[PDB]
Amino acid sequence: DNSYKMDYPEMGLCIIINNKNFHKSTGMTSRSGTDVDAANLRETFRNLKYEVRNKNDLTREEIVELMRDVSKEDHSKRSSFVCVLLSHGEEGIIFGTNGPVDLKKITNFFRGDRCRSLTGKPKLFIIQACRGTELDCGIE
Amino acid sequence: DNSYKMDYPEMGLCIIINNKNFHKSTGMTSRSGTDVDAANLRETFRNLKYEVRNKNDLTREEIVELMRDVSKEDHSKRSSFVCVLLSHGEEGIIFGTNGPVDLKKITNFFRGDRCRSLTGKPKLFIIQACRGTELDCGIE
Amino acid sequence: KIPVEADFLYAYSTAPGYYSWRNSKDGSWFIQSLCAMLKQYADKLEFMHILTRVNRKVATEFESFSFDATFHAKKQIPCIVSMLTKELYFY
Amino acid sequence: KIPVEADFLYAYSTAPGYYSWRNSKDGSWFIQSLCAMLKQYADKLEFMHILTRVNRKVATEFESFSFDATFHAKKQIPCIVSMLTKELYFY
Ligand SMILES: *[C@@](=O)([C]N([C])[C][C][C][C][C][C])[C]([C]C(=O)[O-])[N]C(=O)[C]([C][C])N1[C]=C(C([C])([C])[C])N=C([N][C]C2=NON=C2[C])C1=O
Ligand SMILES: *[C@@](=O)([C]N([C])[C][C][C][C][C][C])[C]([C]C(=O)[O-])[N]C(=O)[C]([C][C])N1[C]=C(C([C])([C])[C])N=C([N][C]C2=NON=C2[C])C1=O
Repeated sequence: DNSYKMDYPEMGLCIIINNKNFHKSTGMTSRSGTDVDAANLRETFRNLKYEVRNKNDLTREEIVELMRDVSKEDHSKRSSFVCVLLSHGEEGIIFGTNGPVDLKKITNFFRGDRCRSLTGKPKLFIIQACRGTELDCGIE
Repeated sequence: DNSYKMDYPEMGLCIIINNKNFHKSTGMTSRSGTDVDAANLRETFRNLKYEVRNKNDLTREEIVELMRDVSKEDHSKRSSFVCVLLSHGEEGIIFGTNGPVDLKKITNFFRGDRCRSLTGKPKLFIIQACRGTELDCGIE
Repeated sequence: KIPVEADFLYAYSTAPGYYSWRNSKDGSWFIQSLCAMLKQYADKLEFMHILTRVNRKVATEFESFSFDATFHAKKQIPCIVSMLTKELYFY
Repeated sequence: KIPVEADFLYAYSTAPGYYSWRNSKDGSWFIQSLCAMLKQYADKLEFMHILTRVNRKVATEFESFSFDATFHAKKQIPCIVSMLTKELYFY
């Protein structure tokens, strides 16, 4: 069988982290329009049968803490896991309201040996954030 | 039309760079087995109707030089482009027999505004090389 | 025994090293494209093909408009990174 | 007008930051798995699906065996990076 088993009692969780306002001490601008995405994703994934949880303006600490607790949950009856991050960022980084957080850190909570109840199950990370400062001028 | 037009007179080029022997000064071990890969790739893409070109033990300069020339060729009558790199490497890097080459360096030659005859056509880079020194111990 | 990095999928809104665009009233180009694509095809297409559709929608239907020449008429391409072992269907 | 970074596909043999494995007589786990899947499926499957089959085969059928404990019993997962705008069929 070359297709993930998506017939578990539940599709699984869909954690949406939407960061719009950032501490002045960061110099990050307010991400106007992000709420539209958040609400959009909530409806989309509800239609897909995912247990959606929205979390707004979280500090780096709050992000790591949240992701760590989600990974410690029992996903035995869940077919998969979805995490959406909406914020500013750099390559391999997403910003909490008060500072940078390396993506590898929150992703590791869910790696095979780390999250037993998700082992062998699809783990999706949808990321809306910058990965640098290069601009694509396009062609043709 | 959600599928690439692959009915051009030719499927395209398949450039295979097989680096097995490295200069003593690099401290790179001979890549035993790589020839089997090169031969395997040659037969596979021949069956897929690609114009295959095998190149062995190229220096950083030769890799760049080759990639520049290939990108300067006229691909108008070709459906796509394939490049396979077999060698030692690090994150975002591949080694010539005499030193490191940034993948972004040879990849740029084919970017939209750079290789007009391939604009809008699939450009594939198959890379057999390490991307760091992390080991995966597996689970279960 | 399987890799601990296996079965992960990262749907990046933009290519490595690049900026990612967001519209003040509609939201980010990538998220609005992803939602719209999931709406039309989540019941038909395998996830990778849906994300490819997202790549096409963002790359073709969007361009930046800014009074600042530096950020004007810019484009964007999403980046699908899959370590998945099987095909994924939302049904 | 499309992104200059669009229509690129990077089929990496391994995840970011990881080692890639090679067998002295059979070749690398990735390349031999890739060739096997292309030989069997290139006449029907879309490219991303073939690569996903490669992912599974590499993560499932291969494990290192070394006299050096540090490098013994290790696994590998390939990494598909797509900035493709359409589905790819080799026919
Ligand atoms: C992205 O993550 C982070 N950027 C800002 C880099 C920070 C790293 C620190 C380096 C010193 C972020 C994505 C997000 O969803 O918020 N990117 C943006 O804020 C993007 C950048 C391309 N961005 C920038 C800008 C201006 C031109 C700098 C004000 N404007 C918009 N939107 C308005 C717009 N202007 O022209 N077309 C549009 C849609 C924007 O999305
Ligand atoms: C890869 O790029 C890494 N390069 C840059 C060398 C750096 C290693 C650091 C050692 C001080 C390279 C890619 C390639 O296809 O040639 N990968 C390797 O050389 C891998 C690394 C995991 N590798 C290493 C080794 C030993 C254990 C270091 C000798 N051996 C093999 N193959 C034999 C083997 N041993 O156990 N199982 C197998 C299949 C190998 O592929």
